[PDB]
Amino acid sequence: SMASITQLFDDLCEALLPARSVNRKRAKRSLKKVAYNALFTNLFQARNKILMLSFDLRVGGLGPKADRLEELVEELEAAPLLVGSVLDLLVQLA
Amino acid sequence: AAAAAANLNAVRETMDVLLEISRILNTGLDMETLSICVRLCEQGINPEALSSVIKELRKATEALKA
Repeated sequence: SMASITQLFDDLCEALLPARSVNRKRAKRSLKKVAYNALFTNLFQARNKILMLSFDLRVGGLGPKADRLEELVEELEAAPLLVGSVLDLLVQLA
Repeated sequence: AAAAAANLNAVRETMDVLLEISRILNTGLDMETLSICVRLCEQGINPEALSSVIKELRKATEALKA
């Protein structure tokens, strides 16, 4: 049903693979190798954050967006369905 | 019944909105990739680790581009 997280990583590598082939194929293999080894190192040795970001756009001058953004994180959790972790990631990649 | 499909609309609409916030926060993720990461997350992938693995491969991508 849901895809093996192998194939998810495969899809993500391909999802940002740059441009048959050989250099393209040896690249993918190394893209995977950076992906897996990076997961593997990091794992061996919430909304607070996202409000503080909306604050910085406000101090960035970006009023309009800081308005929109806190509307969206209020509107997300005003719904009773399957995401603290995605935000965590999004706020991670800010 | 109707809630089986009404689920698919909520996750679509709601996938659209936090995509939009991903765009706001300037994460780099496009729709396709975003979804991948939603899946990974829901399987148990730690968000810290998952961002970190996104970071480093952007890095190598950029660098491998030369």
